[PDB]
Amino acid sequence: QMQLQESGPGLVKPSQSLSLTCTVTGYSITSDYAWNWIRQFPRNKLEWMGFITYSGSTSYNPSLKSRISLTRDTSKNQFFLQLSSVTTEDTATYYCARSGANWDWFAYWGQGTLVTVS
Amino acid sequence: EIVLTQSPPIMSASPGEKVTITCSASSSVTFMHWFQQKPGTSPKLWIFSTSNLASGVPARFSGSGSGTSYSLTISRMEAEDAATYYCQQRSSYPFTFGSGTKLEI
Amino acid sequence: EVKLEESGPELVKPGASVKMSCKASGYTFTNYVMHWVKQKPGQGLEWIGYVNPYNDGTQYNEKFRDKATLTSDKSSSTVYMELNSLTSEDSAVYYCTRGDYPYWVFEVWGAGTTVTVSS
Amino acid sequence: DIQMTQSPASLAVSLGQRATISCRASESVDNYGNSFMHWYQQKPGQPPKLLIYRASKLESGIPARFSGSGSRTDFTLTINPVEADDVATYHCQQSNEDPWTFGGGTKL
Amino acid sequence: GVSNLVGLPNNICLQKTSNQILKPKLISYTLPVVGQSGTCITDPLLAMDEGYFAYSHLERIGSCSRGVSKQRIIGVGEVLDRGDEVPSLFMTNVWTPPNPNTVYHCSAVYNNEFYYVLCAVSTVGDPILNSTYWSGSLMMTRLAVKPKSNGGGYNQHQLALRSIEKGRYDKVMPYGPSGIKQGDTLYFPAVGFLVRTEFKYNDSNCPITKCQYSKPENCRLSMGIRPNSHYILRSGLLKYNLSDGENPKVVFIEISDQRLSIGSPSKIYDSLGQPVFYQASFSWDTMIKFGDVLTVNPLVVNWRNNTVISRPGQSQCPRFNTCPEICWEGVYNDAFLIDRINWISAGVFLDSNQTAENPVFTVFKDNEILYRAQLASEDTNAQKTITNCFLLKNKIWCISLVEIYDTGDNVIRPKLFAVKIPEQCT
Amino acid sequence: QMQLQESGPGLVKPSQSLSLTCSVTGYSITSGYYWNWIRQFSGNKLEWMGYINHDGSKNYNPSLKNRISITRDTSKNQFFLKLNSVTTEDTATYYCARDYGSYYYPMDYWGQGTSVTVSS
Amino acid sequence: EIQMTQSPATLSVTPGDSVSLSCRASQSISNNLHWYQQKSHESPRLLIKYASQSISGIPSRFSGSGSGTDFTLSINNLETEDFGMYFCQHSDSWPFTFGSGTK
Ligand SMILES: *[C@@H]1O[C@H](CO)[C@@H](O)[C@H](O)[C@H]1NC(C)=O
Ligand SMILES: *[C@@H]1O[C@H](CO)[C@@H](O)[C@H](O)[C@H]1NC(C)=O
Ligand SMILES: *[C@@H]1O[C@H](CO)[C@@H](O)[C@H](O)[C@H]1NC(C)=O
Ligand SMILES: *[C@@H]1O[C@H](CO)[C@@H](O)[C@H](O)[C@H]1NC(C)=O
Ligand SMILES: *[C@@H]1O[C@H](CO)[C@@H](O)[C@H](O)[C@H]1NC(C)=O
Repeated sequence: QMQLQESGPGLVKPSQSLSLTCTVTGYSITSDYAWNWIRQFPRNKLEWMGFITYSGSTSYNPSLKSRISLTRDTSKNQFFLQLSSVTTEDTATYYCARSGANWDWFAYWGQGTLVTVS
Repeated sequence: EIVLTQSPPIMSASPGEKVTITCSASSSVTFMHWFQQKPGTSPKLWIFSTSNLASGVPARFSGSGSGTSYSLTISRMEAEDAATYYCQQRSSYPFTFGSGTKLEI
Repeated sequence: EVKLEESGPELVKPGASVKMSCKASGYTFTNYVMHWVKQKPGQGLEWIGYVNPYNDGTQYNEKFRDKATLTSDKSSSTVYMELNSLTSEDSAVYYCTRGDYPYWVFEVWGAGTTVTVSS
Repeated sequence: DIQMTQSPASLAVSLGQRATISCRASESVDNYGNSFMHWYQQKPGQPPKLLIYRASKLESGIPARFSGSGSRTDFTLTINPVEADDVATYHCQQSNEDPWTFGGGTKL
Repeated sequence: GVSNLVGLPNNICLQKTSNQILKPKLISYTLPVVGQSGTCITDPLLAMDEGYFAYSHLERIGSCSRGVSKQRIIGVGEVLDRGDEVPSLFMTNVWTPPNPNTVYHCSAVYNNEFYYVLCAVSTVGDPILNSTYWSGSLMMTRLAVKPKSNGGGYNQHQLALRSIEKGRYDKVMPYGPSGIKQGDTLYFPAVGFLVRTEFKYNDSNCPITKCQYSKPENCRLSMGIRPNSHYILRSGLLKYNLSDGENPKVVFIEISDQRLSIGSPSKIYDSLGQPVFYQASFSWDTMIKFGDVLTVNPLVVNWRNNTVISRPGQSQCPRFNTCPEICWEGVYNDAFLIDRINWISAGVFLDSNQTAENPVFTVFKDNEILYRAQLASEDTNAQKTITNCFLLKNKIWCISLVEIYDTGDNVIRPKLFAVKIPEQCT
Repeated sequence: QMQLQESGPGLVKPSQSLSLTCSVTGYSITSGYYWNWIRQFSGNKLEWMGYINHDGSKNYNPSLKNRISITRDTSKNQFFLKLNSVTTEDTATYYCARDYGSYYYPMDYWGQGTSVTVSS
Repeated sequence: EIQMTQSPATLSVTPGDSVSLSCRASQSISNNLHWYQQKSHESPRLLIKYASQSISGIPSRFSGSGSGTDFTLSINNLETEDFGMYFCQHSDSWPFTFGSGTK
């Protein structure tokens, strides 16, 4: 079923740490596939920022590479997104997704949490 | 000249407790080496690059940091770690240092 | 036809030196090595050593290392063997062979030239 | 960084009519005969749902009226026919080169 | 039953034949997963020693050059008989770096039931083309060829690098697939970035006699990737003495000044009881640069005087080019020596003039190709070939990795060919 | 293994050139490291005087570029710091060191340093 | 070096019979020994390469077998042209040694 469900603070301070968490239920993270963190701006403009694979490898957006860090948790079967120096435009609806069978499409998506920078 | 500064100028640590020493930079630097100096002794390279421990340095030391802020962290300080720790940047000339000693109790 | 021809039987006094020749015809001479093998009359064969004419690379037996030297020239497509200070126990026949299937199977054999070391 | 522009941004269609959406990729997303174009449907208040993967293949459980076509720079998404379930936002996403930039939005 | 290549050549064909006497077989290190495509495999690494192998690759999604890096795999394993007297790679230990975009130019060496892979960490890109901003960081990974069920640090270890000795060179980086061991010492193939201003070169030393289109400085500006490049690339070895101490020095040994070309992907391999060094021809001289190692430290290589095997270049530096012209282009087509008596070697080389295509497994002498076999079609594009020969059940077998991008595939991967050196010459 | 030994006059009159020679035993200057001078004042604050490279290229602190000269002698395998004008603020301990510059692996090995006192 | 011992030293064969000649090694040779035949006042001629393979110009009765230490040369429907001296030579160790000899 793999219902991905996001969480974390929906209101963060500017120039601070943006920490978000995705929990995967019904599937094992360290088994296969890649787990993506994807943000959507309020103008309905989606943006891919990175994924973490099953083996621990992380691929990031080149335009966000200095700030984004994706980590994993095998014992709790979760994966975390960290964004340093969050600014005003970074308010977005964040989703955690599974990459598909060929890893370039996002098959299931989390419900998403809105993060507002104010 | 990128001007580094270490935030606790005379940090005090009782032995066995976790201790952290921070170096702050005036601009962005890729590296931040950490030198240990005892009185009557020339400074020795302790943590090269950012998180890389130097040769002979105990594993309790751990470097960290990025951009303009870097940290030196000892998990369990012993009696032999009462020295003076300096941060050096080598991204742009000239090279600059700091200050900051340790206490037994 | 691959034909190896050995220099005709010698008659050598003891203490002298002897050089035997073997001419190779019918094939590219610098592609296969050439071995030299000893046979005493009424006894078994003894491999003396080989010479590679492509790079003049020689390798000898331990018993024949200080006893024989092997040369070759591609100008006449010929291999040469020189023995020095022969004891009278060297009255024997010598064969020049062609190494095929790598270089250690002696398919093509020479006629065999015999030397007698006696006074 | 492939800039992605899908048209029209404001598309309204009557019921039982073919709906056409054309996506422009600034570079080429076909490299070794594989078309790295995906079409996602996002209902309002819901996460995006994968409609078409690799620009010509239908997802499991998705009705066959959603048809993706086109190649190279230009891709197309066709709805034949529509009903009272297509009120959503449609995104065309490239995956040939970093980053995996999405498209804009279609208000239909 | 795979062992190293030693002993005399026995029961093979080492003569020039026009018959199709070579029978390559399509082996694979793993079974392909059904219903999976749309990813490209780049920067392959295949190294072989004493029946063990290591592999490394960067699997990307989308474009082969600048797509999203799906994974980086560094895995060692055993080379066993697959069932029908044919050797195939069998992966046992697999490791994935947490940052696949920063790992470049790995270099793999076996010594005493571990496999030491030395790679370059770089947040600036590839450390060859933008070497001025490169940090100089490296990494050493120890992977056990026999992984125990619960070993912890034995199965996968990260040996910290603390002591780098490099001499006059501004930086060093491992720059080749496989190195050797000598007792407890690891000799990786590597390159050293020297500054251009202190590069000591006699401008009358390089041969410009036979070609009328070559200025006699081109041999020096061709020693970097640009004529105005900051760094020149000098090939050589990186030495890791595992009994040196708690933190061993990693020592750069420069190559000899004889037949000096640019630093390219090189490989030192222990063949028939002696090291053989192959430096790739990423320069004006396109004939194959490989030869015996007279001394490991300092690196003196008696290069072969090879006239029949070359590499496909690009414009202004074609195949069989011998004049010094400014170019940094070429392909890695290594050769493994299988007979020290006539210096016969086997390897996969590409057989087109200006194009990197048509991979042919060629067994060849110094100045004569003995016999060849086409691995794919004549117009099939191939990029980089890695050949390693060995003895499986007293038969000489050469396992070759070829970067074959044949048309009609939905997934791009190097192909693995097990080619037996044939018993009978007919 | 190598050692660096600093030598020079401990007491230096003001507005007079100060000379130090750092002798190197066990390594070669022309094939190797960046050889620096570093000055640490009476207060525990280090200031990087400058370096001479192994090739002979010389780099100086811009705060000191009018007074400092770091030359070398390969035959004696040793390198010299010369300060043209010396004030009372140069009373400091001086270290000669080797490293690799902005390299990822510097391996800073420092000499024990000599305490130059400037007074009258 | 490795000593090739041929057994039996002399043999008596009535023509039309099948005869096996044994070659034994001090060490273990993998598959590399070759069987040669030499007549009276004649150079040796090759019969079997690498203990199992037959060369051109030779009748198919001369069959080689064996690996490791003990090797066998088997001749079937023997005629008067097969009488002579027979040798086994190894080719894996550097000092190639012939056998003692068989009749
Ligand atoms: C080399 O890498 C550095 C890393 O910051 C980058 O700033 C620079 O633009 C790069 N140069 C290229 C890609 O030519
Ligand atoms: C360069 O080579 C020429 C060749 O004759 C020689 O005369 C000259 O001295 C060399 N230059 C050096 C060694 O600096
Ligand atoms: C490695 O170190 C040992 C002792 O430290 C030394 O005996 C040996 O010669 C070294 N190996 C080399 C230099 O290749
Ligand atoms: C190659 O040729 C040169 C002379 O042109 C010679 O000095 C060298 O020894 C040769 N190398 C080999 C391996 O034959
Ligand atoms: C180019 O190819 C032709 C045959 O297609 C060949 O004869 C020629 O030698 C090649 N060019 C060079 C420089 O070798």
